[PDB]
Amino acid sequence: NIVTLTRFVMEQGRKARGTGEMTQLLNSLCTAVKAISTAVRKAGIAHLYGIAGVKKLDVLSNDLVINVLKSSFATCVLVTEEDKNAIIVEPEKRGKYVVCFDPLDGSSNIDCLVSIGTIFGIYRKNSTDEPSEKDALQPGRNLVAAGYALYGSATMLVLAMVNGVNCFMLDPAIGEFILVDRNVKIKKKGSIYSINEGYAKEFDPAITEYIQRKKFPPDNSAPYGARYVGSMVADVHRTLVYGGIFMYPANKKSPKGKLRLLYECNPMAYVMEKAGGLATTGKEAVLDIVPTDIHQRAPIILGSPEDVTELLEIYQKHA
Amino acid sequence: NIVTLTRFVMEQGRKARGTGEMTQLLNSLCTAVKAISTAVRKAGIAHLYGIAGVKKLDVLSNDLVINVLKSSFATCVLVTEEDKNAIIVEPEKRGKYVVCFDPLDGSSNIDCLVSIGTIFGIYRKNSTDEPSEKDALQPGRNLVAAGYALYGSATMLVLAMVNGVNCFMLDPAIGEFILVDRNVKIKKKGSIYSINEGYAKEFDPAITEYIQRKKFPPDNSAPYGARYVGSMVADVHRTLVYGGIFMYPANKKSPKGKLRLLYECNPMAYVMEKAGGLATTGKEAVLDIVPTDIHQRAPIILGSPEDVTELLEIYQKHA
Amino acid sequence: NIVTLTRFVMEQGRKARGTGEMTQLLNSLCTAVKAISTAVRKAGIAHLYGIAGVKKLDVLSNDLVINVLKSSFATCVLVTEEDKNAIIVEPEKRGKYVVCFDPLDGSSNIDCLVSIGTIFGIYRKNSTDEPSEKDALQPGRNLVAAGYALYGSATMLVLAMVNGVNCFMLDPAIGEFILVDRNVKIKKKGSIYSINEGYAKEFDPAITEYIQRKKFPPDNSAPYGARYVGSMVADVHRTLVYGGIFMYPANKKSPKGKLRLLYECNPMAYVMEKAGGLATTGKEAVLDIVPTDIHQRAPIILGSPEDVTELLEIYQKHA
Amino acid sequence: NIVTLTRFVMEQGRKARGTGEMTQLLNSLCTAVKAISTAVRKAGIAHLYGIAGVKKLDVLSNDLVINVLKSSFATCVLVTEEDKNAIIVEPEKRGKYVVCFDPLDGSSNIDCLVSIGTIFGIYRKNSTDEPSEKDALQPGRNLVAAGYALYGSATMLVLAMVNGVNCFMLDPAIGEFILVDRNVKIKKKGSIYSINEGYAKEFDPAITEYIQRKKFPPDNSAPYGARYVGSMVADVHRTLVYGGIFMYPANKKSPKGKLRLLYECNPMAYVMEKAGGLATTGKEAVLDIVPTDIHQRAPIILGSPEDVTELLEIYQKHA
Ligand SMILES: CCOc1cc2ncnc(Nc3cccc(-c4csc(CO)n4)c3)c2cc1OCC
Ligand SMILES: CCOc1cc2ncnc(Nc3cccc(-c4csc(CO)n4)c3)c2cc1OCC
Ligand SMILES: CCOc1cc2ncnc(Nc3cccc(-c4csc(CO)n4)c3)c2cc1OCC
Ligand SMILES: CCOc1cc2ncnc(Nc3cccc(-c4csc(CO)n4)c3)c2cc1OCC
Ligand SMILES: Nc1ncnc2c1ncn2[C@@H]1O[C@H](COP(=O)(O)O)[C@@H](O)[C@H]1O
Ligand SMILES: Nc1ncnc2c1ncn2[C@@H]1O[C@H](COP(=O)(O)O)[C@@H](O)[C@H]1O
Ligand SMILES: Nc1ncnc2c1ncn2[C@@H]1O[C@H](COP(=O)(O)O)[C@@H](O)[C@H]1O
Ligand SMILES: Nc1ncnc2c1ncn2[C@@H]1O[C@H](COP(=O)(O)O)[C@@H](O)[C@H]1O
Ligand SMILES: O=P(O)(O)OC[C@H]1O[C@](O)(CO)[C@@H](O)[C@@H]1O
Ligand SMILES: O=P(O)(O)OC[C@H]1O[C@](O)(CO)[C@@H](O)[C@@H]1O
Ligand SMILES: O=P(O)(O)OC[C@H]1O[C@](O)(CO)[C@@H](O)[C@@H]1O
Ligand SMILES: O=P(O)(O)OC[C@H]1O[C@](O)(CO)[C@@H](O)[C@@H]1O
Ligand SMILES: [Mn+2]
Ligand SMILES: [Mn+2]
Ligand SMILES: [Mn+2]
Ligand SMILES: [Mn+2]
Repeated sequence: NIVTLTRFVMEQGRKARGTGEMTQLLNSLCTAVKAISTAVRKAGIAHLYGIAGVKKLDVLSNDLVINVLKSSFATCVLVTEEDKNAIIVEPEKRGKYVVCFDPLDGSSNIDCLVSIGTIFGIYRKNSTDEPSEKDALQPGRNLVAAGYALYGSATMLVLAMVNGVNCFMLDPAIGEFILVDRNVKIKKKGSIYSINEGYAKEFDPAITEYIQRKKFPPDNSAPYGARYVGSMVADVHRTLVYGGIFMYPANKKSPKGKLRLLYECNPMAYVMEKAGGLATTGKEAVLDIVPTDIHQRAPIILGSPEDVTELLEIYQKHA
Repeated sequence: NIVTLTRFVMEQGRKARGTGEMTQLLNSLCTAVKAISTAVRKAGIAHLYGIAGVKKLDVLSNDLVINVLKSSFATCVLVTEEDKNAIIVEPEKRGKYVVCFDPLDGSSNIDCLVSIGTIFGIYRKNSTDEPSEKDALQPGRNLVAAGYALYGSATMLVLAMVNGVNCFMLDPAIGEFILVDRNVKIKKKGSIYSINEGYAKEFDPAITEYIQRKKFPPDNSAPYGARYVGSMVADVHRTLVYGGIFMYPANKKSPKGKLRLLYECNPMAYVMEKAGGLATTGKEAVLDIVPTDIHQRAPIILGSPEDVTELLEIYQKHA
Repeated sequence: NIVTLTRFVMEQGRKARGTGEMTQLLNSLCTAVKAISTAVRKAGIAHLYGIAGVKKLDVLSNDLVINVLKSSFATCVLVTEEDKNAIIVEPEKRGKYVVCFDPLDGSSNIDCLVSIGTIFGIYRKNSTDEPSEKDALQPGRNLVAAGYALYGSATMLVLAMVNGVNCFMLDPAIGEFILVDRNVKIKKKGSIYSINEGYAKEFDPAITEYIQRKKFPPDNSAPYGARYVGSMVADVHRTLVYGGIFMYPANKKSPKGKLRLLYECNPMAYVMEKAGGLATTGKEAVLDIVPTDIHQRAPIILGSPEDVTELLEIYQKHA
Repeated sequence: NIVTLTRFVMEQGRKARGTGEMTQLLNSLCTAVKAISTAVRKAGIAHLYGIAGVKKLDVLSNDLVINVLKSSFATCVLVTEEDKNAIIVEPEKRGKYVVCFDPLDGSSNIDCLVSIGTIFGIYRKNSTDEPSEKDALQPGRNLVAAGYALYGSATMLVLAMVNGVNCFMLDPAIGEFILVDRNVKIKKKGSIYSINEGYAKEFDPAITEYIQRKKFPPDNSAPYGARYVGSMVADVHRTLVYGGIFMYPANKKSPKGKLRLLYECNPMAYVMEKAGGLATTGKEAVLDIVPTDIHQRAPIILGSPEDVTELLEIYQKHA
């Protein structure tokens, strides 16, 4: 098209007078995403089933991300959903960026072929001391870039930076992401709510009340439709493009929520705020949480500002 | 691999002593599904965005299916979700099969990139008179073959015939569907329920009671998880592979349900029963309904037999 | 398109009242050619160079062909350029066909990326005794089908059978070979000659005289252009589509020529004669040679009939 | 792999302290090459043959190159084999580079599917006046970068810059060119000669003598093999990787040779000299010719230094 992601990032880098390190990191991430997307779509699966006479997909996707990021020479600390500790990049390959990611979000949808994706959040190292896990413990408000690749009906890379959110469709015939939605903004009010209602017995009173309103509107408006793919990248992408609200609040399993702060909640909250939406725990903005553990969890409610504000008012009412 | 769908259908045709007409119909459908899959995944999208200086996807998918089926020389009547009247195949291209299909199920999810699919049902012409719409008005029990292609994280073709259900993964590197799950059988009891709960105000008492039991099990077992992608092919495929129950019952917009009998409900009911599951409207088996309109709708409840039976027992209790 | 190779072979099998065994053999060969093509074009090469942290191409191609042919259940004896002995198919996988092939012709051009291909010849088993090498020792005149797949700028499968030659272009986006040139016939006279002139010191007097006439036409016409890719499949395909003559005559390293009779010369001679061309050793028709060794060589001159006849007349003049 | 072309060029740009303009130009060219390669391999050809119910390849390839180069914002003048005049880029899209290219070299091999390719040469604008055709008239010695993409058995991008030549294989599964041959150097002496011998009656005495030596070596060494694909990119690539010599000297058609100086001869001479080889007209170095017309032709002899020197000595002998 007129605009490839490669051209977009290179132009954004030149406008920012970057040294080329962040541009290289973003180019490396795009490469990883294409390698993951091809594996996810099962190109070459015949070679595993004996056509000429292994690693799980999530593990392979982690290896792709890690390898491609270390070889960018732009990173110093990596936090992955798959690794118990932060990965400290070798001194020879060290750059200034800290990346938190989930290489293959929705991995429990993997076997039923439901949409899955990769989520990432990028920070600039904060201190001058040896890179360590604490470099990945900055609040989401410090993000320099975040987004996700969705391996859905087609593969799309959504990238959010200071000035906004842009969506790029992967054209797998030529391995280019094409800019198709510019400076995306979410609708102020949607008509879809997204939550796993199987935890109904464990929900707090405010979530319980809010769902009841979506089904039985007190002003007699049309009830909201319900959608829950069960893969955060897919439900979040729908929320972004169509509007509405996505909820993964606390319950019994965890009064801290299920989703991970560093590489699930923070990245999606950043994309949402850059698109004009909101992302809250129900009590505080996700992006201002000060993380204390790289695998910390957090409740998250995100989406159209009027819908998220309505839920916030209910929590306030109950407080 | 060892088994391509081309080899599988050819061997099944030889074992049945077919003349080759149904084999050719099935080979043509496979070809159409690969062309659809490539368009769905947006291979070549850069050519629509000016890389070198239109039809919607559902329309394109329909043209692919119709053209490829007509050119098989195996059909006489086609019913498509997209066309108001049954298509009567020209005399020169006429064979004995009647095909009912939705070329791109889940079209409302197209723009948010969630999984979408193609659903098909194949019948043998019943009468000796000129082919007409009435040849597509057979109960699903008369199906000779049905299934779907899901364009999800990967593309899979699920084919059900008299002796059972088989799953073939499309390897897009060579354009072959590889047999990956043989003689599939659904779990007797699942732990996921799938329904759009935004219609809660319009549900009948039996659905209402059932959903409440999934959330607050009277036996104190763990509540079922909820999933609702909102694309029938995706929810039904997850139901088949992981077990559980999928529901699209009657509501206010339709006391006859929303999903179409000939090319949504019948094909999915046939796959389910061949896999050892159940498919009911809540009062009668979907496959035994004798349709009177090619675009008739029907309520549908399908999935693991213990789950569907529990819901049928509630209906019976209320009656 | 209107005609896929899958549809073409299935229709040809139905018209011949075949049992489906040769149709299945041809479908399996198509599958093998797509797997080879994808490997030749290096799809997935990044996985050999550490993107996420072996067999030569000719060997891989051979394994693909052998595995796919054995699993067709249509063959009993395979002769490959790569194996010293004929392969005798296990009794359980045995059918009636004998296949001679070069899985990756032009292997010397592999490293410089010039066009390479797969050549095949198919015979019906002749006798009632245990299949053995002798079943592959039939003159090319007994071929039931032959052709090649060229991995050139695009991949094309050329198939010759009793009634003629057809060309099918592989569309790698959907893995279908599309009929693009029907009932192909070679030009009666070309204007290109193809031979390795580095053996000029070893050529017989008739080849020497002929080449001199192409360069200095005694009738003062324009000299023929010269082309010699050095991969038989590529030179022969150009000969078929544009006309002219291809020569690999006897030399010093071999007074019997270099090219192999069973899986290079016979298949190409059969395609040529079905397209209205000629294929001679300079003294007798290639197709009428009764081989005595599966790896026997033969001199070969093939192409437009007026050109080949002019060269045969020189041989006769000298005799 | 470890090294993609995108990473390679970005690192080379940062080492050179470029502003990012040349990096962007090279990234744009890679994008064009992938779009051309997919069209050349005929992905999507089924859509031209009626699968769901035009521009020639050379024209399409020209449109891709021009469009992608103008949108790089890095060029001011473009010279293409397909356009009679130089293209002056619009002031808004103007950068400092001058690009000469043949978008699809070997287009007479197109219909027989022989290897074809794209050749390019990049110059930095020389003067401060309005960009015009004269900006493309610098001797090849001023090139900042040159190379070619070969659409052969696999697609390879060969890029030559001040410090040497590197070869990158296109992995079409992910649209990345992977570095596979680093700092390539041609053999000092080869054993292959490449020339169209159909012009034997029109060759000068030195070429005539040289060919006779390759066939009948006066010191009784083994004669050289002969190869002539008839596509300059293919014959040149073979010469680079295997060694030997490639000749397209003057004759009757033109005592100035056939190949074009600006976008055939200069680029290939630059690649050859950067790889340790030679490229001469027989009388002067190609790279030092001062061009007087954008479509000027020039004789060219190129390849292994010992072989090219031997031919130069023969020309000198004859002078
Ligand atoms: C989830 C992990 O997925 C894979 C792991 C593999 N590990 C190891 N090897 C793999 N592939 C493989 C194995 C043997 C040969 C080839 C092969 C040979 S030629 C060729 C053409 O690209 N591919 C590929 C894998 C493929 C995977 O996914 C296919 C969709
Ligand atoms: C939703 C319908 O989608 C398409 C419709 C098209 N109609 C018309 N033309 C299309 N593509 C197009 C247009 C111009 C040139 C080419 C082209 C030239 S060379 C090439 C290589 O495959 N493709 C393709 C379409 C592509 C579509 O989807 C691509 C992802
Ligand atoms: C010349 C033989 O070529 C190959 C041999 C291979 N053997 C073994 N493995 C191969 N590939 C490979 C290895 C590890 C992982 C994967 C892989 C993982 S996910 C994926 C997606 O297709 N591919 C593939 C091979 C690839 C070849 O060619 C690729 C162009
Ligand atoms: C040599 C020119 O090549 C092409 C020109 C085209 N011009 C115009 N349109 C083209 N393609 C086309 C036309 C209609 C529909 C589509 C299409 C619809 S959906 C889809 C999936 O990518 N592609 C593509 C062309 C394709 C070409 O090459 C195919 C290998
Ligand atoms: N490609 C890019 N896109 C957006 N911002 C960038 C880019 N490159 C650099 N920047 C900005 O400039 C900073 C420093 O760049 P760098 O010198 O490459 O680390 C970044 O951390 C961003 O704030
Ligand atoms: N490929 C096939 N797979 C399964 N059943 C087949 C196949 N081909 C034919 N049959 C059975 O044989 C009947 C008639 O085949 P046909 O002569 O092709 O119409 C079918 O309608 C099926 O009952
Ligand atoms: N697909 C086909 N195309 C052309 N001829 C065929 C085909 N199938 C069968 N035949 C002819 O029928 C004979 C026997 O077929 P079969 O019973 O499959 O072995 C062949 O050996 C050919 O002569
Ligand atoms: N990617 C690159 N690779 C090699 N050299 C480069 C690159 N970018 C810039 N240069 C060198 O630096 C010069 C100026 O770059 P630029 O400012 O982008 O025009 C070039 O003309 C080359 O000499
Ligand atoms: O099954 P549950 O509890 O609804 O959890 C689903 C969530 O878990 C995850 O799979 C974990 O990341 C998310 O993608 C998704 O939103
Ligand atoms: O939006 P609703 O009413 O839940 O309907 C969704 C259903 O409609 C369809 O999109 C139309 O067939 C189905 O794929 C899906 O099951
Ligand atoms: O190098 P030579 O002797 O010209 O032989 C080339 C021939 O050898 C082969 O590579 C081997 O079969 C053929 O494809 C080709 O025609
Ligand atoms: O047919 P001839 O005169 O040998 O010309 C072939 C040459 O012409 C071209 O096709 C023109 O670029 C070159 O690729 C090739 O080297
Ligand atoms: Mn995960
Ligand atoms: Mn549908
Ligand atoms: Mn061969
Ligand atoms: Mn040209």
